[PDB]
Amino acid sequence: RFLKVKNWETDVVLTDTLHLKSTLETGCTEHICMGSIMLPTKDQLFPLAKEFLDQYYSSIKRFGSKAHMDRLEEVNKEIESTSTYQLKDTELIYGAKHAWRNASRCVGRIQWSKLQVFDARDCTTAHGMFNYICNHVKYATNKGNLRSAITIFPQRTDGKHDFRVWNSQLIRYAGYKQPDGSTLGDPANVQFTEICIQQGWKAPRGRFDVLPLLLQANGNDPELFQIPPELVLEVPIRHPKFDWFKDLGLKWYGLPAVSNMLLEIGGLEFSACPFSGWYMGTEIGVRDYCDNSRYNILEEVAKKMDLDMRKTSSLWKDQALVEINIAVLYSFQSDKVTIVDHHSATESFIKHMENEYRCRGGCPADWVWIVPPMSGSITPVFHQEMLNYRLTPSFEYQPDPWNTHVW
Amino acid sequence: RFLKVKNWETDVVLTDTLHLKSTLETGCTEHICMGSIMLPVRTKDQLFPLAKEFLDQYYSSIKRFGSKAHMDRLEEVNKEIESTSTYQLKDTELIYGAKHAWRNASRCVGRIQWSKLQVFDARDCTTAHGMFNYICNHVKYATNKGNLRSAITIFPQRTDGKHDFRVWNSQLIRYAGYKQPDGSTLGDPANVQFTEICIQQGWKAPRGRFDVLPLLLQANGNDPELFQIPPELVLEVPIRHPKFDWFKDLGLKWYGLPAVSNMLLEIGGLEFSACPFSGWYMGTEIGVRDYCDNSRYNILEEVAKKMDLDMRKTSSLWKDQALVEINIAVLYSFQSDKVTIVDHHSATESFIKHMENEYRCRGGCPADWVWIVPPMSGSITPVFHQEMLNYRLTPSFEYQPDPWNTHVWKG
Ligand code: HEM
Ligand code: HEM
Ligand SMILES: C[C@H](O)[C@H](O)[C@H]1CNc2nc(N)[nH]c(=O)c2N1
Ligand SMILES: C[C@H](O)[C@H](O)[C@H]1CNc2nc(N)[nH]c(=O)c2N1
Ligand SMILES: CONC(=N)NCCC[C@H](N)C(=O)O
Ligand SMILES: CONC(=N)NCCC[C@H](N)C(=O)O
Ligand SMILES: [Zn+2]
Repeated sequence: RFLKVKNWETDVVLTDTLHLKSTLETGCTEHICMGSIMLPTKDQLFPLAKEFLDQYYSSIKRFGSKAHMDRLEEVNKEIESTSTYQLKDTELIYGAKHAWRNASRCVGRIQWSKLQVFDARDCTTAHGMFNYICNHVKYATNKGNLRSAITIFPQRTDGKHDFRVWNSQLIRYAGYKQPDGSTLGDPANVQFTEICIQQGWKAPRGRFDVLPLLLQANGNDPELFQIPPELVLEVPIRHPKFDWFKDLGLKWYGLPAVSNMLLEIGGLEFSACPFSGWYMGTEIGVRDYCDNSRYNILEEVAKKMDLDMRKTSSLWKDQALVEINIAVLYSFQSDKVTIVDHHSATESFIKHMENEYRCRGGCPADWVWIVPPMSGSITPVFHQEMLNYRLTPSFEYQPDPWNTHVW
Repeated sequence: RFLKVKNWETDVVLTDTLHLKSTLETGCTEHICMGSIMLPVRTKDQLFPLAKEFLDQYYSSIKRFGSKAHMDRLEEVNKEIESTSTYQLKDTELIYGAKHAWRNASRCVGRIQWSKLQVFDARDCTTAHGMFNYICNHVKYATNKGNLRSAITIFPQRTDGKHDFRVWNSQLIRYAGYKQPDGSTLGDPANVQFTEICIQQGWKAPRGRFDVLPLLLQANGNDPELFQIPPELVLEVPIRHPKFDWFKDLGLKWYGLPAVSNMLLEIGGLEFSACPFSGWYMGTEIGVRDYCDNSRYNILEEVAKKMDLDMRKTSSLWKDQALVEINIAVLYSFQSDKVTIVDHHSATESFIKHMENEYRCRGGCPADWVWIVPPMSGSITPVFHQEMLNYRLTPSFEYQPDPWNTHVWKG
């Protein structure tokens, strides 16, 4: 029940013990592996609070100290009295950093301890949420020198006073179904774009329209806000060798800022907790640009290169893919906007894994998400065995608010 | 119980019921997923249920379930097991068994082809020379002058575990690897240990970069013996590029016939420890893994140099650029020489059609995403976007330990 992981390129073996601390379930069983599946009260709360505070006090090397026993006693009194409890700033910061640390799908976790935590638990209105979010956007963007940050709105109470950001990311492009039957802009965002339009947003109906924020404070109906354009750093996409690439009219935004997940710390649930780092190049150039269900540009690019598109075995798709990804990196680099290539990021993740094995006894990692969507086996993560398991504090999926909201 | 899998590109949802017929364990639990781990004798008692389960599956597939012929066969195997402690498969059951081991192989992207498999029954084989002859016949048949035909040759099953038939090679055709005194490797680094064994057993190594290894063949638990495959039977393809004329001067070639020879075939509880099988290549096996893994031929640098790529920063994606050109060269070379090969786009697209068919007609298709997704260009192939369920069905191909680690030497 101590487990080994081997790297098949280097023969390095690591022993995992951290998995024994894992609490939540994976979706797998002895009979079936679900590794490739995308989405697999008072009495409940006190064990969860205890588990967390124990790890917190252990981390500041004060386990079993009076300050430990006193905080446990105090929270226990507070749950008994109010049915919830409030985290100290120090615990909140620890919790959020560790939720990133525990994120098994995240290749960038070498950065986990450098996270700016913005405490927005005093927020009461959607206007206040807009303010906090602009401040986060501007802080994280930092004129292109990106800095990781999370903004944490008030925790769930009875479940009818939820804070939610309706957007899937703070910054994303609109998608529109056309009379044609084709899609203009980002097909991933068609339904959300419709909810915005139906809410009064007037869309430019273009290929790259930054969506408005749709913010829900305290379980109320959500409200629209335009992020000031000067706060949205975008990069026009050009190629260092192909003069025609810029005519494709492509651009992307600099700040990736996931805003639809739920942060769980010590059993408390932070349903609105937008966080941001910076992009790995493949996210935009392979997935956002080349997925069939996304901007799906492989065909237009291949044509401009004059490749033989008659047969798959000419590898015309693969050739265009490499070029598109070269252009994304070149463009962010030329404009001084932080970006990481898939070679650099995966090399750092292997080094992080070794650190975590050494100092913590393991590192939960989901191979299916960690290996980049191009050139998998030429990155070292491909050859690295990983164990996937669930630790808390964590980031969790939650259902989309419109399926849940009672208007 | 019903399990759904979704394709995130097409929104197609499929429903799996076949997993209920799975008995063997995956390595995962409720608390841990071991989906990326490469590797996560038998009483007369345990043997009859395994035989029964298999014969029920066979008679079902032939629309003869519960027939007198089905009942008499169960009775006959039962009597044979308690009398002799094992049993012999009928030829038709052996064919059925081997095809199904392939159909059930969750790591295999080529399974659309599963019902087209030439089964060579070598269970009358007794000596290593006999094994050599069977294997030459398999190679010549499978090769078919470049028009590759899938095949398997099945040597006698395990009895007491002391008389095993084993092919010590990991594939029938592979290149020697040699560790040099300065610590560099000549040839294929994957085959260094095996190469050292062959040399010790008496092989005279030419010591070049692409020396076809001799066969090392163990019959009936005896010490293994060396044999040279006749060079006329080993089809190879020199690698060149359609636009880059310097590519040929890299001196690269590869063999046409991929023939895995170290796995164990389990049918109805019987263990076939020597069961070499062969199909044809998907391009990336050679052009991505065999050529570009750091632990294999490792040609990325030398190629990118010749392409004059910017090699001072990884973010130029020089490695990715060279990678694509190499893989073009491999497909171009095989196609030009009329040797069967499949590109990763074709193969994955075919797999998805296979998988959808299997859900509809079989109730499922166990698949290992980690292995199914190609090692380059993952997300522009449809399998990247397909959720899969991995579980183990019998008959099956299984790993077994390398024979030099377990063999009792007779001297
Ligand atoms: C600093 C730069 C960072 C890099 C380069 C990075 C890298 C990545 C990449 C490439 C993915 C996969 C995204 C996808 O395929 O959609 C990912 C997922 C994830 N990342 Fe990180 N990350 C970074 C910062 C962070 C921060 C600051 C947090 C939290 C505070 C975090 C938490 C996660 C989570 C929870 C997922 C899974 C999201 C999902 O399931 O959709 N990341 N990250
Ligand atoms: C017909 C042409 C075939 C193609 C294109 C094909 C394709 C592949 C590929 C690309 C892999 C992964 C190989 C690797 O990474 O090492 C594989 C694995 C496998 N294939 Fe197929 N295959 C074919 C025929 C067959 C046949 C005839 C059998 C058995 C009768 C078979 C059984 C398997 C098994 C058991 C594995 C897993 C091997 C392992 O775990 O090392 N394949 N196949
Ligand atoms: C079905 C499959 O799990 C799905 O396509 C996954 C595969 N790996 C991934 N990996 C990352 N980083 N992001 C993703 O969206 C996905 N999608
Ligand atoms: C550690 C990891 O499981 C290992 O490198 C796997 C990944 N996927 C693979 N997929 C295929 N087809 N072949 C392989 O050898 C591997 N290697
Ligand atoms: C730092 O934030 N994490 C990321 N690098 N990406 C988060 C998700 C972004 C998404 N894959 C996208 O391509 O927009
Ligand atoms: C037909 O056999 N199936 C294959 N396509 N490959 C089997 C294993 C071959 C191995 N990956 C190789 O590169 O030599
Ligand atoms: Zn699993």
